Amino acid sequence: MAKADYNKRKPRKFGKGARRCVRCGQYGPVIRVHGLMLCRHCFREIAPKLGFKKYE
Amino acid sequence: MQKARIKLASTDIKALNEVTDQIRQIAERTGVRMSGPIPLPTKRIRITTRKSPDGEGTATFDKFELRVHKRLVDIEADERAMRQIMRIRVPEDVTIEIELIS
Amino acid sequence: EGGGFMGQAEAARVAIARALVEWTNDMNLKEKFMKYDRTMLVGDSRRTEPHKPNRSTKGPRAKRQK
Amino acid sequence: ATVYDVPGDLLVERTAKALKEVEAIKPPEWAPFVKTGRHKERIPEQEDWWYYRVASIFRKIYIDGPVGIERLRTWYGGRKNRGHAPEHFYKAGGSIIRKALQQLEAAGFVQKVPGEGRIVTPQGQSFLDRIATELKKELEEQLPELKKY
Amino acid sequence: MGNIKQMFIKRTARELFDRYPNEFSRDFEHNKKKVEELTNVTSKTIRNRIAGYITKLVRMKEEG
Amino acid sequence: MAIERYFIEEGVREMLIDEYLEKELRRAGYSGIDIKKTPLGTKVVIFAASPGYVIGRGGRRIRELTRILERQFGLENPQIEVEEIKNPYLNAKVQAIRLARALERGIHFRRAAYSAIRAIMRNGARGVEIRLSGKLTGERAKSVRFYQGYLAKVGNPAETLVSRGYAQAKLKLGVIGVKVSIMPPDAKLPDEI
RNA sequence: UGGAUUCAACGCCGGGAACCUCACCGGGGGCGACGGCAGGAUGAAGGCCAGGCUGAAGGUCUUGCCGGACACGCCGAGAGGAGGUGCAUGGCCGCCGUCAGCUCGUACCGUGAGGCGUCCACUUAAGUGUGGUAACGAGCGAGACCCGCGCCCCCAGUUGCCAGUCCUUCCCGCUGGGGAGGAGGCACUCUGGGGGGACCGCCGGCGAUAAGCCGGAGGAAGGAGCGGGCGACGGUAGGUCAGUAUGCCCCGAAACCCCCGGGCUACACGCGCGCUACAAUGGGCGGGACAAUGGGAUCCGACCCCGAAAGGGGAAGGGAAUCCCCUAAACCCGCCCCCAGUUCGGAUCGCGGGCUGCAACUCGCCCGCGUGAAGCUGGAAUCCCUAGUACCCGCGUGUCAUCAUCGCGCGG
Ligand SMILES: [Mg+2]
Ligand SMILES: [Mg+2]
Ligand SMILES: [Mg+2]
Ligand SMILES: [Mg+2]
Ligand SMILES: [Mg+2]
Ligand SMILES: [Mg+2]
Ligand SMILES: [Mg+2]
Ligand SMILES: [Mg+2]
Ligand SMILES: [Zn+2]
Repeated sequence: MAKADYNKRKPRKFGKGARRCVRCGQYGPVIRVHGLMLCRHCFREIAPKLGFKKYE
Repeated sequence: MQKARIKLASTDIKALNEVTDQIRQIAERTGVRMSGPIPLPTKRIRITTRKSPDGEGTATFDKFELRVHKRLVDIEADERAMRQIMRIRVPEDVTIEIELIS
Repeated sequence: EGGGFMGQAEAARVAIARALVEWTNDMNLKEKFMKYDRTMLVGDSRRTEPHKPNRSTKGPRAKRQK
Repeated sequence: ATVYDVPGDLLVERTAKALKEVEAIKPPEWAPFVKTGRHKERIPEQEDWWYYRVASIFRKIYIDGPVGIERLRTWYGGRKNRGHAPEHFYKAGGSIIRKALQQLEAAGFVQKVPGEGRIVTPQGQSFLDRIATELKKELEEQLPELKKY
Repeated sequence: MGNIKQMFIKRTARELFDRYPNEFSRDFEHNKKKVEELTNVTSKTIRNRIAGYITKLVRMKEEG
Repeated sequence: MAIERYFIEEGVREMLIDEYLEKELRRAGYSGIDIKKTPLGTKVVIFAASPGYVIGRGGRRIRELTRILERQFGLENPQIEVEEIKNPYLNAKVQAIRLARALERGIHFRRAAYSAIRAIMRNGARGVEIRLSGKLTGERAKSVRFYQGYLAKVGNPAETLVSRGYAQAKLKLGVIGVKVSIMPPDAKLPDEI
């Protein structure tokens, strides 16, 4: 078994694969408006804990 | 005499007011000339998510908001005043920044 | 220093009406204005209603078609 | 009398006609060709459009002071028919207005602050105010409620 | 549409009127000040609704 | 670094800390934390109901914990200390977790819920509500609300005064959701004394 | 590849997919923690020089290579699974429904299930209230509450504003007037903290004299001022295990992980929502005007230069009331067109020139010349909307390396 390991975690720099939620790890609907990186779901779950309020 | 800008920002008007009152009362404890807590435009970080995971059903949105209140205070720069405004408590949910105009 | 040519024109109308009244102290004139167009001296308070989700770009009540 | 006292379009055409008598206001060799912007569809239909354009720019620099090419680009831009697609605003080309500004700096009407754009000269504002007082007279034959000003 | 004094407004007004009747005038402004120095409210519209209700109660009493 | 960036960063970091500790100190009634960046270092304070459990065996736990803190999360110099909830029976996430812990022990849900309700309303709450939702009483799932006292649901006074807590009870056959809402002895608008 | 199919699927899954995303296809390569089993390091578990295969690969290999070191060659037992199950669950969402309902304590009625209250009449947006009443009281919900807008006062005056004052300077000239920069100061505007103000309060009428409705006055505001947020008990095996969490079943060295390429972008057709139009209530050309919301670090980028354009080079300032994005379009003035498949319409296609990116064929966006498709107002039927609303106009932002006929918002 003389070989070479080939998982190759490729470092994307732009793309839906480049960005990943820091909580769940989802790749698409990620919030990045003011330095966030969060899936819309997670954000809706935790926004109060961050201080976001729902007065409208 | 060269002046000192103090830009301070928070999410709580009351902590903000506490700090400004600290500064007012300390300047008048001494006699250095304050420039009022000029209130700057407050930042409304708005994030309009859809509140549904399913993608099914009527589309409904959560408009979440974070508010950052901002004040600036100009006070003449003295070593005394500077030492004590450094000694200020500056609670946890507040940022400050002492620039100096010279 | 504002929105549109009509809004500017109305704001100017208001401003100069008030100017004339406060320059002259003539209440017969004030009443002439207030019966021609009360909004000449009092302002129009109306503003635009915030747009709401369903086809929000169009309006607060403008809605998508079913 | 002055630019603010008279209207704009009349002044622009009159001062264009007068700018034809200036030698540093030659059109460039690519004028009879090109449009004024991507937002346009067709060549200018006039032959003296160059003079009309530099007249307009001259007046704009009178009014708005230390201004440059990008600001003027967004003023000379406009709406585009994007086909079946909806309409949007697009800026104009810069070469027309640049060559114009350079012609005017040659003729002596504008100068070029190192930063913050270009500024009308005394001889330039004299030129414009002369044409304006002239025009004001010719339409004071009409409105005496404008003779007032 | 519909502007109707709710139950707690009405109850509070009636109790105040019975407990301190000759303190409440026929003046809305005075009645306002009085409810405010009396009951804790912290709410202008509530204060004003209560004041209006005791105002017209006073009136109905003067009428019988 | 802009200022809103700073606020956002602090909130997100703290939220992830809170998540981790919620996972790891659920036996301890972990109510929450607070964080201050003193000059000598960043000192944090864990509010929980069993500091005995969070310290473990002579500071073992806080030690590996602070290691995790400075490593996995950007922290200058962690200075963990510990404190209690002054009235945990008025706190509602600690109670939700205690209830989930009970249901996992195997206690029947009616008994556990009514025990917790009795405890809270004796420890002095104006109101309490408890929803248990899931595979209770067989394979088809249902929801049961146990309530006592006086509790508001809607409005800013609800959003502020009542304390809400949520927990999962991971049992053999699946999850039981535990919602708890506690209204303490404090007053609302239409009182008007 | 899938999910969703009346309301409540079909510009929805923030679903604007070049790779990734991805779950589909063709091919290629890695993965057993813990134990034990075949063994054992003897120089190798593992990496590895030049090449052949290979799409390309120390993947593999004859040929050889050592930096100093254990075990899928075998079992269990697993890690991970965007694999199945949303009729196994949680959480969230939608709908019933921002509807006005849901209940309780005591009393009474009834053998009882249950009833009453919670009914009737007026009234209200409202089980909101008035009155009558075996009901009296209460609670959740509604309302109160929170956010914003609009008028006033106080405070505050920077990065905001510039009227007044002074200074300096440039033009017209009819010697009258206009602008610019400095101190000046917060006047005006504006900003943002705290207060006030509106309560059917006053007059009159209707209803019953009540609840309240209406008209009017005055007022910034007049009838919950306007607009939002907070969505009760509960149901809907509604949707979501393809966001996370989670039971069971399954894969488990493949149904786990990574890479290349393709696909999701195919098209005889049916449907939904929309964009552009079918012209004069206009098209083109040239001139003239007037916004707000928001956003900016490898990011906005003024300003200068180059270029016909798209775009290119350099670059002040700006971590945000300081700088920039940002002089909007509809509108107006003048000139051409004068009711026609047209100077309407811009499908399509050819040539060329560019930007992003590792990659632009499949399959991106932009520019220029050229081409010049249907379409001349639309049956049955159907949708949205009550005031700064609808219609019309453009702008911002989210998505974003580049891509907006979309979403959320902004003003005119
Ligand atoms: Mg009922
Ligand atoms: Mg409410
Ligand atoms: Mg009111
Ligand atoms: Mg279901
Ligand atoms: Mg189903
Ligand atoms: Mg055409
Ligand atoms: Mg025709
Ligand atoms: Mg979309
Ligand atoms: Zn997430």
